[PDB]
Amino acid sequence: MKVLILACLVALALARELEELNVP
Amino acid sequence: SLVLDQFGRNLTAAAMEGKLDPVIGREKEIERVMQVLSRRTKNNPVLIGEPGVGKTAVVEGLAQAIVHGEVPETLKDKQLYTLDLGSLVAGSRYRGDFEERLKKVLKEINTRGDIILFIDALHTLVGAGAAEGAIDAASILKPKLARGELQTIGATTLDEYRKYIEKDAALERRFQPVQVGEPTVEHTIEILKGLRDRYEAHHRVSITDAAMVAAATLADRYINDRFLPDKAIDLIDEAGARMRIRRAEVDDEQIAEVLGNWTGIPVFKLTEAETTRLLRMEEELHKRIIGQEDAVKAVSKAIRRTRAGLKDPKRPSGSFIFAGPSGVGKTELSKALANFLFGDDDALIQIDMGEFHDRFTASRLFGAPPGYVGYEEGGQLTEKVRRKPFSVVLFDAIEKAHQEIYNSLLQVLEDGRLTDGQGRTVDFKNTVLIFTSNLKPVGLGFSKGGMKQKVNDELKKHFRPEFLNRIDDIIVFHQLTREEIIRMVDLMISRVAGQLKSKDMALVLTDAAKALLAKRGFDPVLGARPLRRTIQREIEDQLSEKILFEEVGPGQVVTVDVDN
Amino acid sequence: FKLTEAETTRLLRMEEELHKRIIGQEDAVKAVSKAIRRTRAGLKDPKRPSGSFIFAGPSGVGKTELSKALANFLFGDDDALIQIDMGEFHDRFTASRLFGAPPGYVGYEEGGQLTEKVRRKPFSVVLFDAIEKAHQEIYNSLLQVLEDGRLTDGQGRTVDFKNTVLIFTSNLGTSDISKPVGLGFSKGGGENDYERMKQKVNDELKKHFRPEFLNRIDDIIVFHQLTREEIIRMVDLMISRVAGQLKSKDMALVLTDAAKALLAKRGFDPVLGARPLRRTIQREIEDQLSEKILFEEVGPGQVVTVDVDNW
Amino acid sequence: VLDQFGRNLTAAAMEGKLDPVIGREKEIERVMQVLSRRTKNNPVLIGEPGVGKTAVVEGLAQAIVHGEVPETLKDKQLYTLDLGSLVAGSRYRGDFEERLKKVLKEINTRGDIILFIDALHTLVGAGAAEGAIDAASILKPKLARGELQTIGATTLDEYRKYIEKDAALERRFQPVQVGEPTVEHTIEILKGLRDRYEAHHRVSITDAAMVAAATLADRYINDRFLPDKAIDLIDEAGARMRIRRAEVDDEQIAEVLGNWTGIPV
Ligand SMILES: Nc1ncnc2c1ncn2[C@@H]1O[C@H](COP(=O)(O)OP(=O)(O)OP(=O)(O)O)[C@@H](O)[C@H]1O
Ligand SMILES: Nc1ncnc2c1ncn2[C@@H]1O[C@H](COP(=O)(O)OP(=O)(O)OP(=O)(O)O)[C@@H](O)[C@H]1O
Ligand SMILES: Nc1ncnc2c1ncn2[C@@H]1O[C@H](COP(=O)(O)OP(=O)(O)OP(=O)(O)O)[C@@H](O)[C@H]1O
Ligand SMILES: Nc1ncnc2c1ncn2[C@@H]1O[C@H](COP(=O)(O)OP(=O)(O)O)[C@@H](O)[C@H]1O
Ligand SMILES: [Mg+2]
Ligand SMILES: [Mg+2]
Repeated sequence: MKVLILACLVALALARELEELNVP
Repeated sequence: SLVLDQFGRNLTAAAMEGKLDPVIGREKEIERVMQVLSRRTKNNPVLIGEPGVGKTAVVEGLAQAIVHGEVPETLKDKQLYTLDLGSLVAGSRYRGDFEERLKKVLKEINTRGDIILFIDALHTLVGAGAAEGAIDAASILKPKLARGELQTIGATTLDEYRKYIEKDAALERRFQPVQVGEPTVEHTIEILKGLRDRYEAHHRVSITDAAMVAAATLADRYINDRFLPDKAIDLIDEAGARMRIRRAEVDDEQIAEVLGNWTGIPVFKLTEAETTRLLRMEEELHKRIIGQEDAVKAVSKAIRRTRAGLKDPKRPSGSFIFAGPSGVGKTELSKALANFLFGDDDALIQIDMGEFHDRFTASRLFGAPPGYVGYEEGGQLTEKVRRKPFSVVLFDAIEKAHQEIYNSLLQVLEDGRLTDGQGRTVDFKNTVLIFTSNLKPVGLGFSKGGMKQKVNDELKKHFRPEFLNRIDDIIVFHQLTREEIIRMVDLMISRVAGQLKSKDMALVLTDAAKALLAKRGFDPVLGARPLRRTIQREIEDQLSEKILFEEVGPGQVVTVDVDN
Repeated sequence: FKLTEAETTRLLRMEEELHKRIIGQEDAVKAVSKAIRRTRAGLKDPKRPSGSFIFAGPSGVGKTELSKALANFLFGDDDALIQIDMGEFHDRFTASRLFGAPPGYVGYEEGGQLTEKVRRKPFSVVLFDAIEKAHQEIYNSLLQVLEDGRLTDGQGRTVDFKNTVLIFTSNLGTSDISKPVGLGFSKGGGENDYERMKQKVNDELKKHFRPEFLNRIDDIIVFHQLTREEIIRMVDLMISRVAGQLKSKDMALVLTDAAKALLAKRGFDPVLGARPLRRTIQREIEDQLSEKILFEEVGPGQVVTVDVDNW
Repeated sequence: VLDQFGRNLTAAAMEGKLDPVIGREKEIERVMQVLSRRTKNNPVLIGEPGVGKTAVVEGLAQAIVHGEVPETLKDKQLYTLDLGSLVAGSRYRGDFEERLKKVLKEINTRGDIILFIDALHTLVGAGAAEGAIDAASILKPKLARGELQTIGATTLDEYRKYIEKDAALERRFQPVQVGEPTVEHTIEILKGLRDRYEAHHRVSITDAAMVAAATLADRYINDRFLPDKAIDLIDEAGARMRIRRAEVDDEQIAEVLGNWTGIPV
């Protein structure tokens, strides 16, 4: 009864793209 | 040339070229940079401030103070290279390529020994050259910034210092936070008079003395997402770009027409047409509002205050409780006001307060707090006014909100701003706030005649008298008289004809027919909705049977004779 | 830093320079100026804030204005007043606006409306407007401030409040304190509305708050309703709003002594006196000039006077 | 499907390395009934954790070798698949998706694969989110055309929270309710498994041990289900006998139950 649910959204755990180090 | 010229620009050699804007003021901030740069161990001043305060211009004013000779003898003749970290990472495909091109920069500074490095966007120092492997530019510079082998002026914003430098606590200690504050309006008019020569040269127009005073004054109160130095520069620069597209002088009023076309807040001296319309403002709002004369000339005086330059620059432009009986024109005056100021009543910001039934739907006024869903959308009232700060904000049926929905508007109506859940105070100063409260026949007991004080004191019992003192005018509305219902018939027939009988059909009502509609639609206690239900019971449902049957159809003038 | 002798005479005349924006309110200006004089003299307790005030009393008689007057004396503007209100914090989870989200919840790197503004300048007058209109969990978080002067954020780091002037403006004292006469028979003013009435404002704070929040708050000042003597001086201050930058450009608004007297007569409430005077100058002076400026009966290059031709 | 992210349960069943499955013959028919469909042939095994949902499929993988197929499940290899093992090792973009598109490429080329993925609560949100590319967006076009036969396993709560709350995932996995077995069914499970436990521990498990293990486990243990809490008792008692060295009875499984639960004697 009128106890509110508090969604509490997480920060985005997401992928990462890459700069790569060039080699021969 | 050399290594340092490849990755930055010599900001002192460009100051010897005079390609830098002159910096008036900032003498406390430049002497604070030079007393940090003269230190032994950490000589690294980070120039933090709000975005717009001229924390790049301090070093732009420092590179001049070197080549003018205003610099101390411990910083005498030191070339101040800015550093594009993006120029360092560019083309660094191979493994040690960014680190060598950063250590070649640092070997050149220790070889020469007269270099003050200036890493603008110091938050981009961490992660510069970050990849799957190799060390970023921050962890390269960490032994050199603490030991004193490298003089490096930083300049990041307040947000970027908190989000990216203070989250790397080892990097934060290696810099000195020099608070480049937002300058005052009296400081900004000295910035702008110092910059007058650079815009008279560029736009080929002379900016007057009053236009510098205007652009710093008008930018302070009519803008609040930007900071004084730049946003006042934005009004001088763009009004200078008005006059170079009309070719003389940049007037006091030339600034206000730039600000008026930018926020949408009309701040300019009025057109001869707009002066007469605004003195006609009662009689133009009476084209939609039948009756309610003191309701119109309370809300028309609030717009005359804003446009005469007598708006209180702390308080909102108007703050009204349109209390009164249901159907007499509370919402219709808020729509007639919004059509007057904008051209349509779809520019009315109407927050339907019947949706807010409990305490926690107040998170629709200002959005979710941090850490909750809907934080990114940041409010459904605050973001309607960041776009249109000049707005009529309607709070329809404010009595049907909770008792602390409107307690969130107790700083809205004196301080003129509401802090967003994301952390942005939004200017409700140029808004006209309207709280239409809704307050059957006779009350309890013996009384002569038959009211407004019943409505006024019910607001004292329902609303919290903190909220009533912040309302400019409480207007209890009138009963619509029978002489006003006859005029209301002509208005509602003018809805169905011309907008809904663009079928090559014309609707003409005889004067006995409008008298019959007024005698059926007139009940004191409701007003103008029983008239509107009468017209869709006598007129435009019998008419809709005649169109579908094509008794009278498209291409024919309808007259309405009186039925009985 | 050790005081410039010009700045010392400003702190000695600190009351008289706060009375240039606050009309009346004798012990209110005094007990706030004592918190700045014991701070610059080096007599502040280094475990508690510089000042922890409750400005209780009638709504809008100078509670937020003294907080702005204090920010003017110490900084020269009201934009250095960290006015994080409390009448939009009715829910328990809006306390994450003060502290920021914990890490791993959105708005954690930019979070903190109170604590990130105080960490920039720890010497900052912090105004908590309508403190009673927050959820009770915010107080338990703000009890940490009044004991240590340190407060943990949502990010798990501390922030200094030992130099802030905390002002907890409470609008409590509007139930029958917003009613001018009280209950029953009593003598005239000052016996029915400050000797019948100031105890009830102290009682409404002791019941709404936990006691350890009030014990650590070092000043609770019930404010005065403004007397008619304290309104005639306000009309000179409210005209200075209008006759300033709103009318400064090539116009000069002077008011006769007859016109200042009518605004003090029409803009007086014996519970109030700042807001109904602000409305009657808006209605009877500022609406009349707004019609006369647009119709250009009062234009640039004139000195418009206001008088009363009815008496 | 490679043996990197799972193993061939039919090649294990051909070599006889899987557990003998006594009981659950009606549930295997319901899995074959869902797998014999032309479209949406994806049986999710809804049952409490450790009721024998893999033992349904281990018996199903034997039924490929034993020839109990409906001729549309004939010579179908059944590679199990840890869906979380494809998740493990993904911090950069296209790490999960490449290893998921590889194992779906090795089904179209090979052409007889029946995936057994456990943990379908992990399916929703296997990548970053649903608007991002997850395994509950890659599998779904092939789970509606019958070109991909995946046998699922949820609990009942994971099925309610993650699949019944997911629009367009209820219709692609067809529920097969693997129930909680009774006490006599559990003994018959233990009668079939005893040729493995008496040959692994090199002990002899008496008939009195199993009638006690199906009774004492229900009587004393309530955080975990029967066709596992009863298998465990005659497993550790064979290990405790190998450690103390041989015959397991209702006294040898007795002190094994007394080790865990807070019973002093
Ligand atoms: N003291 C000053 N004198 C002259 N011009 C100034 C002064 N301060 C700022 N400006 C001007 O204001 C504008 C602001 O640009 P600037 O890069 O200096 O701002 P900033 O504070 O570094 O902002 P950001 O963080 O967004 O880069 C420029 O045109 C700059 O020359
Ligand atoms: N003053 C008016 N001028 C013109 N039409 C009116 C007026 N009052 C009522 N009407 C007619 O009746 C309708 C009801 O007016 P409005 O929407 O302002 O109701 P209201 O006074 O806000 O009532 P409620 O208490 O239900 O909110 C109008 O849209 C219009 O059609
Ligand atoms: N000394 C003063 N006393 C009272 N009102 C004043 C004074 N100086 C200015 N005012 C006017 O009173 C308005 C209300 O601010 P004030 O601080 O008086 O409110 P408050 O006492 O905090 O009331 P509330 O309970 O509504 O917050 C100001 O915006 C200003 O126009
Ligand atoms: N007929 C059977 N029913 C259930 N479990 C069985 C059966 N035969 C053997 N088992 C045992 O079931 C276990 C396999 O795990 P399982 O019960 O399928 O887990 P889950 O039910 O959580 O999927 C092994 O201990 C195996 O020996
Ligand atoms: Mg309405
Ligand atoms: Mg206040």
